[PDB]
Amino acid sequence: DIPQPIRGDKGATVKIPRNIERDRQNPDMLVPPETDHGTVSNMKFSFSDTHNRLEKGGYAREVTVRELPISENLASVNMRLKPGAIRELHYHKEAEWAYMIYGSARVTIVDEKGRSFIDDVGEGDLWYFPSGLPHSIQALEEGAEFLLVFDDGSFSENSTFQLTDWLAHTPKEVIAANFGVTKEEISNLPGKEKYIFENQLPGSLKDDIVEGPNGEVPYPFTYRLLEQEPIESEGGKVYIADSTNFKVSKTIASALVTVEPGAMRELHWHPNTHEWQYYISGKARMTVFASDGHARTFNYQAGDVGYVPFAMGHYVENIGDEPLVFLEIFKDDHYADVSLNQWLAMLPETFVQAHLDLGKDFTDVLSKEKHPVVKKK
Amino acid sequence: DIPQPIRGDKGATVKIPRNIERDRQNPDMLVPPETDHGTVSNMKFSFSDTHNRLEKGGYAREVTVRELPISENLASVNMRLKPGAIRELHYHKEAEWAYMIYGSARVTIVDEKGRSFIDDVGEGDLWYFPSGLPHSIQALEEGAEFLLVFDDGSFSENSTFQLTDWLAHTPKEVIAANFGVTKEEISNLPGKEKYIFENQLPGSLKDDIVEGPNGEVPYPFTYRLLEQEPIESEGGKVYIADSTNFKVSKTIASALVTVEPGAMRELHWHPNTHEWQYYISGKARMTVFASDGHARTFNYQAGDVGYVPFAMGHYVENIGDEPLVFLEIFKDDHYADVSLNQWLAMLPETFVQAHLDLGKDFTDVLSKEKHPVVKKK
Amino acid sequence: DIPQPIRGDKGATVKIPRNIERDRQNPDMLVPPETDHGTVSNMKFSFSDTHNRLEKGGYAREVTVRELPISENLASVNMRLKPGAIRELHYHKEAEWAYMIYGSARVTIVDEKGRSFIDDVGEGDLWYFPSGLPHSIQALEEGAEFLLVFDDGSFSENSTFQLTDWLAHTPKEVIAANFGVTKEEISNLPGKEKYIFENQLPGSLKDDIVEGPNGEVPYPFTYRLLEQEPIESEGGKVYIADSTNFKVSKTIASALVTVEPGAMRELHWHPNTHEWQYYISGKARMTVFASDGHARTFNYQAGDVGYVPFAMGHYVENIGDEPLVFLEIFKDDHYADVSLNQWLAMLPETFVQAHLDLGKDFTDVLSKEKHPVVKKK
Amino acid sequence: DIPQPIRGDKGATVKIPRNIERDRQNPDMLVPPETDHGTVSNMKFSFSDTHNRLEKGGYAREVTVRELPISENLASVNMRLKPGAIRELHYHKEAEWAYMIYGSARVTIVDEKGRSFIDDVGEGDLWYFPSGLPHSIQALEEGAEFLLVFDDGSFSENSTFQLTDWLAHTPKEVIAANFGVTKEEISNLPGKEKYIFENQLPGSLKDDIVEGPNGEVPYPFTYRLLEQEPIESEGGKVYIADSTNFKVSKTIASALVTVEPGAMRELHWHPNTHEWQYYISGKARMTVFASDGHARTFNYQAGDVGYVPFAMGHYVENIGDEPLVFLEIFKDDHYADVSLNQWLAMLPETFVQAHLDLGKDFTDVLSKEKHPVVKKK
Amino acid sequence: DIPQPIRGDKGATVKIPRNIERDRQNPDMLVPPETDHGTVSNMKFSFSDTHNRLEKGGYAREVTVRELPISENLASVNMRLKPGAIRELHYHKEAEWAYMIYGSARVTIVDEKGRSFIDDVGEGDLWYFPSGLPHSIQALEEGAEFLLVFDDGSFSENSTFQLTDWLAHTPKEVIAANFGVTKEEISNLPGKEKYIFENQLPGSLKDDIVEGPNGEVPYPFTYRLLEQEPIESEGGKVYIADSTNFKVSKTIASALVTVEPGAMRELHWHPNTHEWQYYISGKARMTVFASDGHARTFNYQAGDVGYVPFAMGHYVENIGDEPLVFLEIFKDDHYADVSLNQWLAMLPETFVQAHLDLGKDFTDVLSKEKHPVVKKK
Ligand SMILES: [Cl-]
Ligand SMILES: [Cl-]
Ligand SMILES: [Cl-]
Ligand SMILES: [Cl-]
Ligand SMILES: [Cl-]
Ligand SMILES: [Cl-]
Ligand SMILES: [Cl-]
Ligand SMILES: [Cl-]
Ligand SMILES: [Cl-]
Ligand SMILES: [Cl-]
Ligand SMILES: [Mn+2]
Ligand SMILES: [Mn+2]
Ligand SMILES: [Mn+2]
Ligand SMILES: [Mn+2]
Ligand SMILES: [Mn+2]
Ligand SMILES: [Mn+2]
Ligand SMILES: [Mn+2]
Ligand SMILES: [Mn+2]
Ligand SMILES: [Mn+2]
Ligand SMILES: [Mn+2]
Ligand code: NA
Ligand code: NA
Ligand code: NA
Ligand code: NA
Ligand code: NA
Repeated sequence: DIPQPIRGDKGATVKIPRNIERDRQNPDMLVPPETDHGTVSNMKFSFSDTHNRLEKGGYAREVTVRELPISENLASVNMRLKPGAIRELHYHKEAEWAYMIYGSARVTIVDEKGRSFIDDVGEGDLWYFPSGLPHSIQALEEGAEFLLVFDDGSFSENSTFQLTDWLAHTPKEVIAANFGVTKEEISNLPGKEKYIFENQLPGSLKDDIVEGPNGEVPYPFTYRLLEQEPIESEGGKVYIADSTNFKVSKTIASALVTVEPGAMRELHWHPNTHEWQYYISGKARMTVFASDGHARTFNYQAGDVGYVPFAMGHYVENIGDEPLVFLEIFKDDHYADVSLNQWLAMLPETFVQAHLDLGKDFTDVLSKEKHPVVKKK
Repeated sequence: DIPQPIRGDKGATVKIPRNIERDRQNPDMLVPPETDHGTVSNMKFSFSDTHNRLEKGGYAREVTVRELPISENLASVNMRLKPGAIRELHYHKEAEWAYMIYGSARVTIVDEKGRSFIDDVGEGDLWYFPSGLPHSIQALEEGAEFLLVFDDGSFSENSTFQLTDWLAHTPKEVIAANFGVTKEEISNLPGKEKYIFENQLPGSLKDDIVEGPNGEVPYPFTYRLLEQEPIESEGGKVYIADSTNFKVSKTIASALVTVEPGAMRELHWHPNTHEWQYYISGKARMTVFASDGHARTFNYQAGDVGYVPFAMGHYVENIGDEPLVFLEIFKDDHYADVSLNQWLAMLPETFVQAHLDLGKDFTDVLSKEKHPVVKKK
Repeated sequence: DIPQPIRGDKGATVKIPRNIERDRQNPDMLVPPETDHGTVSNMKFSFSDTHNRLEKGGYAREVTVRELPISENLASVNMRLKPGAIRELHYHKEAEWAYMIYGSARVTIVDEKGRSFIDDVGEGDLWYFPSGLPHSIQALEEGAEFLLVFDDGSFSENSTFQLTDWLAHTPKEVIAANFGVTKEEISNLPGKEKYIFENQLPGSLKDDIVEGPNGEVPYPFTYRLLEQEPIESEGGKVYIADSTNFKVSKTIASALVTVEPGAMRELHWHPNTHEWQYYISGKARMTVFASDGHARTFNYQAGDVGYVPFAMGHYVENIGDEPLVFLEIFKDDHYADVSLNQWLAMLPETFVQAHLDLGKDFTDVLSKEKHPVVKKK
Repeated sequence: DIPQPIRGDKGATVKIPRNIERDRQNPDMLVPPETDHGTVSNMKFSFSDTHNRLEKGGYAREVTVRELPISENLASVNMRLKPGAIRELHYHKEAEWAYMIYGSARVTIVDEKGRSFIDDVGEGDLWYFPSGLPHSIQALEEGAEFLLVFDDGSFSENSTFQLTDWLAHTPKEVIAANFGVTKEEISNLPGKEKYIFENQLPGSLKDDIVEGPNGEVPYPFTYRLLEQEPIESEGGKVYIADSTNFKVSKTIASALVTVEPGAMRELHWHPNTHEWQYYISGKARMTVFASDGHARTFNYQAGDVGYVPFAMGHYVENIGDEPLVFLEIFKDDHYADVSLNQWLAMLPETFVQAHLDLGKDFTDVLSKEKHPVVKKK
Repeated sequence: DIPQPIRGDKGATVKIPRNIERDRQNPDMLVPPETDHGTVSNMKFSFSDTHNRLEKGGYAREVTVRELPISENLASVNMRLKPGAIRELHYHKEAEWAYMIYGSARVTIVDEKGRSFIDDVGEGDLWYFPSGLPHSIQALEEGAEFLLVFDDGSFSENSTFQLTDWLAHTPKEVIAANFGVTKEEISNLPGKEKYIFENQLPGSLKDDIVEGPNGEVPYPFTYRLLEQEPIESEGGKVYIADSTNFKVSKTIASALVTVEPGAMRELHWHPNTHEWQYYISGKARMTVFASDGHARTFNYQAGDVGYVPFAMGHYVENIGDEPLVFLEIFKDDHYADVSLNQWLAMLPETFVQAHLDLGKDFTDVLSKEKHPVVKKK
């Protein structure tokens, strides 16, 4: 039950003190496929290996370019809110995309024309807040836990502007002049940020809707991803949300992938941009093919972030007994992939045979229809 | 009448030789608000602190990233022309935006389809010359003084291509072949650039219009900013020109702001890009809130450049007895701001109260209409 | 037995699928000290989270700037050799430092004057190979497992030049001319690299010494670290090797630290350069103080790499029941530290009291002698 | 009395609102020499244009690469302390050099061998604290005001580690273990930094000297610059301190220059590194010659920072009625200059004549002795 | 006689218009060795492919990082002077090293203590001018042509400060004050640089020596390379000059290599830094081995610059009927190489046999003495 880095006549037993628990989580890294080769950047990081900021009302932990340097364009926060607790009104330079994993929450956003959008989001729903637009989150009666993705990997403390922090660092006489009140009237303003704070549960959504002289926002900032019809194939399902259906989501394209036991996200690549991954549940392995005979295999499980640099070939195999559920995230205005199977199926069979040194028995199995998740025979 | 860096029981008298004239211009820097905190980049530079290039016909001085390093994307020239004097036919890699502060001038531009645009510009008018399109300026009978803004902060001698400089560094036999003339016919070409040169006043605009086989340009390269209806609020006026109304101005969005004595440009931020400022007249202070409890206050007066990095919160207060007039410049295709007041006004009042630890007496003063310049009570 | 990110009235239970095994390894990251604050880069990475290259004869895995981006100046390989197995003759652009954790090995090196050094290294011994000098490793009868440290964090496949790889990519006619032999005489050269390969155990060291016309090397390339007298203090021992005693080790300074249960490497910083850490055995926590009120705590155990950026304050506490053993590595020609205790002990007591708002009862405990590892009372 | 940017038939009157006070301070920038040409970076910045941090006990303001981007390698703080006030025990990644302009202070420093140095510094004295060594400043009965120079232009809040800040962000149980005390015994530690704080005047220096088991420091960390014999020439004096006489000052070389009215620091350049300048008193102009026909003239007065990039030719002329006093600072282990006069004096006269198209009447005035400050005839 | 890119059954005839003259110069690039592989940067550039600056008195052309981007640290000028012509008094930020290929010249230099050095240099002699020290060159009765090497690859117009250019961009009143003369006395100064200018031949060297009050320079700035005893081996000679024998040459190490027909500079690498090459005469090929199975072969002839990045393996084979003469240049304080032959000769023979899969017949030919240039059998 003690694994060793041995493959046939290659490798040897570990002779120094070691981390057996981590080795058991990484079987394809302690003993990689013999087809791996060459230097490839790290493509895997666990939220469990990050500092958790604890507050009255919840917590937040992040995986950024300071943890996973291959991911320069995207960063992520795992945030948790207790029932009624508020993530303080704030904004960022980055656009923010979110997936609700557990529970439910009410969000607010106001746009640059002064129009307000207030909505409740449940498990499987998304939101997207464009760069610089101010927003808040308040958990409902079950609390909430969700994944935030920001479209800059350097996301840091310097990215986020909190309402009470701004006011605490503005001269009181200027605040008073701004609103037409006296300094005495604003003397009870907080002296520092709140960030996350406890609060009574709100009332019904309909009671919170604020009417305004500038009308309704043209497009909603939330999306019910799991209410859409997925792409179904023999081994699982894919739900896609990008700017073509979730109209406001102009800089983030996303897919939720479910892979049954014994199934795999097929060999494919993305012709548009890098892939950022979050593993919601289950256990996987992925080989990233990096060109020029370079390839490296990684293991993932719940709580891990993954990455596939622009156009590298890859697959995602379920290596456990439970369903594998993960997100594919892209900094682009649409989702796009090329399927290895479909590519070859759409070429003259003798041309494919000339490449692969295989016969009609192989080209006969190719499918001109794309099946993103396939089931083992 | 000698100011000292003392605020209550903090600070002390200056004991070394000092610049009292500059200290008097910078009262909120010698004695900042107690709400300032932390390292913030310099956001202020005076044209009076720059080298002035003097020529027969006028002068030019510039504030670039070599003077104000926070402004990497935008640079500016203050240029002056005597009556009739010509800024030599030239082009740049950068797009050029201009505001006519004093006097009037005739501009020419030819586009990449060979279409010509010639127009007169007066006080309060703009022009915008897209990258690489060749142009000239000639002052009319009052002379002219104007502000140029270029959409690269590294604007330098290497950005600008002058007609006579190009010809002076082209083999004479090639020039002759290009035009179908002899070398003798071009022997009087200048041996070096002119840049700015004296000239007789031109005739009437209508006599200068050149008709061509390629027709008129589809959109004009000048704009009468001060002839537009401004946004009026209790303390001043805002005139906006961006690509939605000044159609050719695709990379520069602008606003001219006037703030009466006792008034202020309200607390706001820009959700799209950095703000570059030029102070035409009057005296101001601005606090820039940089997130994570960082804030710094700056003083400005006529001839100063200011800056607000992308999405930082700010206000601009008139601290003098005369109107304050300044420009807000953005490298983007539209102007956008979020008002702190309007943001909070469009949220449920009890939610705002929970954030600010203030009551209904405060939320009752919030306005759902945006008022960019407010008047002190 | 299921840990939760809860500290008093802060934090909450985890509601999404999670990595409980990693959470148990990182108790001070799931529940940090309340004294932590602010954004700090990741300072921790496990060799168990890396791809292991398996060969006939052993294995090698690496932690580089592609895994741990804060460590730009230093990278490391964990290498294992079976009895008699050879790490092929090679050289690198980087200098190489090594610590023998398990077993023993014979090394060779030849310098730029053609002088050879051949020696056996056992547990607790070091070697240092200057940049560009060619070397080899061959394990003896117990095999060997050791830590290599290279003085560039970007250490990659492109850093290392193998004997047989060079020859395989040199025209055969040039090799033949170089050595004065025929192409037929070199026809059996390998067609690709070996890297690590199995081999019979060598004979006695004395039989391998090669005499040469250029004499002996002036300084040895191996060092018996654990044969030196350590600095002993109440809670452990420190063995230092830098260029002042291990003369050739000009770019790497090192210390082996042992910390008994209930003891800690005291609060200190390094005034010369960054610290790179490898945890040989045991379990630790460290808080890195990053200035300006920023601090973050990390957990470490056997197989982990740590890091402390230049001059940040830190301590290393044993949080387990077994001894804690780790290496402190520095890219410099000497080891240097400043002790917080010794610093304060060497100042006037009333001056220290004025800083700390503590009395003579505190300054009486300060020690003017440096004790690098202290024991809890 | 209103200056205009007019030189003969070049330039014109200013027609827009302007800063006449700054124009009067910058006569050679409003009206440059006709020999100036081309793009040259800004080489001038005033401490009066910076934010002043006010505390109980004094103030501090800084000029860094964020203000003066040409100065990437050096930054400076103007710091003021009231009588008895303390600049809190701290250290930096950067080396620190200082010149005492007004008053006097006591400094402490402890080195990496635990040796203490405590000394009083008066007007005209220097100190130098090597990178990472911890130190403090306490003003004596006159207070103190001084110039600090740090050998990295990016000097920021993140450069400096304060004693009480470190302790406030260290777990109390770790502090207690570090010193062998209880948590109750350290319960009164400050919760945040002090930075600068008021304190009673100290006793006599001799009473503060702390004896230690590690002996005295080998070289002193203070230097009496104005007690040295200066280089005297017809128009002023130069006092040099570099690592050849102020032995510890390995990364900063300095000169204090005094220039009488009607005198000038002669035409020269530095063959080793960039020059950073601080103007203590008086009024100057300097032309920087940047090669390839580029040159720009700058004005300076008390409180200004100047700069001369590596090897650019320059002079510093007194343009006022009082003595001109300034510092020349270099990030190097020695001071070096080449004098234009001495250079030409040491060449064959007919060779110099062939270059300059001048005769023996000119070469007869050249001097083979270097005179750094010359007096007008 | 028309070469084609065909090697056995690989390659094909060229079907498009082509440069047959260049193909004939590059036989090992049109048809590389089959042992070449992979992407390798360009390592070859011809002075004949550069712009030649022509002046009255000579010419100058350069190969810099703008031509050969792999060479970031070193750049070179081929300069020619007619009899008596002068390269104008000047200095640079870079150190300058030179090899006299044709003719002879007189150089001057003055150091930072005002000491002068004047000397004549002939064919095969060197000079080295440290950074920032001012110098001149004047050809004697045969004229001169020489190679300059500067220790920054970005060497450009902005690197060099000319005497008359500096004076032309300094206010006349400042020049007059600097020297104690009137403006009328300097009215005939040149209005622009000379750079290279014609002049009468100088007198005898002894008549030019300028005596000074500061004594003689401690070390000479010229070196007679070809008067030294070379390393001789069967196929050629190597003359080395670095800071250990040419004492002032602290940043440039050099070797002049002569390779007879049928000989080769042996397989070796440099453990210290990059190699920069200039081919004085003859024809060569070199394969650069770049690690990880990458290698590329280049052709060189008179007038070419070559390069070998730090530690890459290489050889230089004479592929013509005349001697091959080239320079090896290094930015370091010493020359160092490792010989492949000597390396293997200094190891146990059975250990080498185990690596190469060759027998005693091969290890018997290895030599423990280094022979830098070997002759084919
Ligand atoms: Cl206030
Ligand atoms: Cl409402
Ligand atoms: Cl011509
Ligand atoms: Cl016409
Ligand atoms: Cl061959
Ligand atoms: Cl032997
Ligand atoms: Cl505690
Ligand atoms: Cl004591
Ligand atoms: Cl003059
Ligand atoms: Cl003489
Ligand atoms: Mn957010
Ligand atoms: Mn994918
Ligand atoms: Mn223009
Ligand atoms: Mn604004
Ligand atoms: Mn090695
Ligand atoms: Mn340490
Ligand atoms: Mn300090
Ligand atoms: Mn100087
Ligand atoms: Mn030169
Ligand atoms: Mn070589
Ligand atoms: Na990073
Ligand atoms: Na800059
Ligand atoms: Na990296
Ligand atoms: Na800067
Ligand atoms: Na280049």
